[PDB]
Amino acid sequence: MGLTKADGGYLVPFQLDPTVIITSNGSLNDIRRFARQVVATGDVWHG
Amino acid sequence: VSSAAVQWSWDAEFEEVSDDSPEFGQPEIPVKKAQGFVPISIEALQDEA
Repeated sequence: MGLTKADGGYLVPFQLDPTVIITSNGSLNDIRRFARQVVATGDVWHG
Repeated sequence: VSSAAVQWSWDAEFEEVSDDSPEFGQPEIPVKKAQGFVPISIEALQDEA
C-alpha cells in the first residue's frame, strides 16, 4: 500500500504553482532613449 | 451442564418403584481467533492524507 495510484496513491493532494514562467529570451534595445520621436497623423512624414 | 427430568409412574399399593436416575451431558465451546494485516510504506504515511 504505497504511492501507486491504484494502491493508495489517489489520496495524495495535487500541488501546483499557478504563476506562469516565461521562457523567451527577449531582446533589450536602447535606440528609443536616444532617437527622436515625432507624432504622425497620416501615413508619411516629410522633412 | 445439561440434564433432563425424572420419570415418575402411577403405581399400585405394595409395588416396587422403577429406577429413574437421570443422565447428563457437557456442552463444550472452543474459542478461536481472527486476523487482518495492512502493510504500508513510510512515504505513504507521511504523504497521503
